[PDB]
Amino acid sequence: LSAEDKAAVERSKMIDRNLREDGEKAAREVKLLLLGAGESGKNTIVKQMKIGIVETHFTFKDLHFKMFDVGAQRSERKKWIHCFEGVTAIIFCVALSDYDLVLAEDEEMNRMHASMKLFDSICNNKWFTDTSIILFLNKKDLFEEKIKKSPLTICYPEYAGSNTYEEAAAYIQCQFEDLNKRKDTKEIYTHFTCSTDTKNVQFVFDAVTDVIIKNNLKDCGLF
Amino acid sequence: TASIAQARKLVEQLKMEANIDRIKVSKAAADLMAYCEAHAKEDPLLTPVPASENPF
Amino acid sequence: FRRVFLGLGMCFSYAALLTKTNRIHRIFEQGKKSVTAPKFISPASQLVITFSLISVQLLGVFVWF
Amino acid sequence: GSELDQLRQEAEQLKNQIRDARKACADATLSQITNNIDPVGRIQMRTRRTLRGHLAKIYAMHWGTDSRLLVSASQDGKLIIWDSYTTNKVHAIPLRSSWVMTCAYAPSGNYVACGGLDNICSIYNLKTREGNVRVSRELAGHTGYLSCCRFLDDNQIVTSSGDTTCALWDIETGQQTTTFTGHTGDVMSLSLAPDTRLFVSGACDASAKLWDVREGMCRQTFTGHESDINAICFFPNGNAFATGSDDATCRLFDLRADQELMTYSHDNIICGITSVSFSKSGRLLLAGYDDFNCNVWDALKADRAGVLAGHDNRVSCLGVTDDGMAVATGSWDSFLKIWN
Repeated sequence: LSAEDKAAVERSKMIDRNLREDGEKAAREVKLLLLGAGESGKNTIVKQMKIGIVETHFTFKDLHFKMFDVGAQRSERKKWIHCFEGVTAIIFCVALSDYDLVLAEDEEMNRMHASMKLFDSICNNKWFTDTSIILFLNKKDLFEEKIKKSPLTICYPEYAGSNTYEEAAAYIQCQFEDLNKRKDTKEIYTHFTCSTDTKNVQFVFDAVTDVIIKNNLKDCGLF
Repeated sequence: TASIAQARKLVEQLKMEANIDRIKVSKAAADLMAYCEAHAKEDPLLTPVPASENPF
Repeated sequence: FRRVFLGLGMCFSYAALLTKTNRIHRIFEQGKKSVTAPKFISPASQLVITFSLISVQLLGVFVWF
Repeated sequence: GSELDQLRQEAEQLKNQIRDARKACADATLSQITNNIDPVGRIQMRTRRTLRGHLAKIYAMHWGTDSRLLVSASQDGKLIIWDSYTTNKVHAIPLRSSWVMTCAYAPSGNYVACGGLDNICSIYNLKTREGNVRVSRELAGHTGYLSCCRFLDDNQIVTSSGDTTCALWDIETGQQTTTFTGHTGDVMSLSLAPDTRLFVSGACDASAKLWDVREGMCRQTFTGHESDINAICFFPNGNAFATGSDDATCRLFDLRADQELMTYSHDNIICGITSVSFSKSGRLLLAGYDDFNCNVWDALKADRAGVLAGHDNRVSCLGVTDDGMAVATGSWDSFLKIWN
């Protein structure tokens, strides 16, 4: 082996060392996929987490998150959805103050029905069979102020319940957690977000920590 | 307005497509069935190469 | 047989207990700090650790003999 | 209203003229002419090199002109240049996006391009006086994810996007000289002609199109599939190309008789095709599938000629090299394998 070849092997070993260090660094970060409707309050939640694709790094209690967002990607989701098979969790927003509205100029489509359809598609996808979901049900104050004048019968014909923030919110929540047909592999963490909530980072921290511990226990065959 | 413009654009595109000089399929098949015979001996994926050259 | 087997059962039981409790502690402690699973949490590695701790007593008994 | 119907009716009339003119050209089938041809023997290739170092899914690769140097793009945020002869690593380039889908190696060898899920095609300079690989230009203008890019020269590039359009760029000024429109569905791949005069593209509308590099016009459109087209490549002559789809089939199209010639299919495969490349003679057609395998077909007879099985996940990219020696596969299992 010539001296030049020895120099080449030296350089290759340096490159391998650098790549190993970078991979070990990248393996310890939480990767989140932020999904939701355009007007579902994604921007406010993004703002209160951090104190084509848009990336937002943020740290909480000595742990790191990257939090990818794909809202501005108007194309077929089946083509690029498999790029997110190995993410830690999926965050999904609903915007409860949408049960008496219409979208996409269809003029016969409840916004919340479209949200349920999207949730059903994402939850029962082939690439996401063991990925937990954090469901934020936000704009609850508008729901509280609105529920008096308009009942839930516009969005749900069968309600058999009272018009109060105590029972309608729970009714909407039990609708979304009943579309999950994989109850023995994943779970849904539901939280009610609002303006100046300031307590959503900790909820995400708790959910992701539980997810990590459960994954590690399942790998050991200990769960 | 946009729909009629799209329709006219498709009409022009189809009329440009439908005026090609198309040869019959036997000629194309013979033309491509003869390329391999001309370049068979220089392709080592189907004919193995002796271990002398074999960069790998 | 008396010399070898007198303290072997207690060693077995308590080495196994120590290894399993350590596994649970490490999992639930590093679960709050990194995504990556802690190293050596698997039946093979745990058995290796347990039988190394037993091998200590076995070698001591050998020196005694 | 009425003239909308008139335009539609003219459209079906033009389609009918196209189809019966096509049927007036089919003397026989490729199987009829190639009925009596010396069968290709069984190909038994074995892996010779194994390139390790990537830590995530690999999404694209491209061979160099010299047939030694290689480029690989992974979702780990890395673009790696390999010396295949010695397995050595020549350059490691960090990526700003890490959501790459495509990469390319320039004919001159001084430039490398990459792109994906950022609507930007990035160009890197390999030969610099400072001794490091730097960004030369960031091409922007697409409104959808990049799917494939190819170099024409040092100063000309072509890109395809998920916004259903293609583009030609001059790199000194970084502007779109020509835009190619059509393809009502998402574009997935493109292939350049050997004379760099035309190029073909495949889309999610289950159709392919042939474009002229100058004049920005579409000349021929080809149909025949039941689902999305994922890969495309030219036959070495330059008078035909091949496409692979999600309907678990491959097909071959000629240009002078603008219709389908042959379809490669079986009953044991139900998964789609991710990549397609030709050999130097054109007698062999290589295709990577979703069942972790690579299948080698005989183009003139359409029979299974070989299977390559050494991968633990989906095979995503192929390359055949300019002098015909080695084939390279890149897969989701983070490894590149070279076969001969």
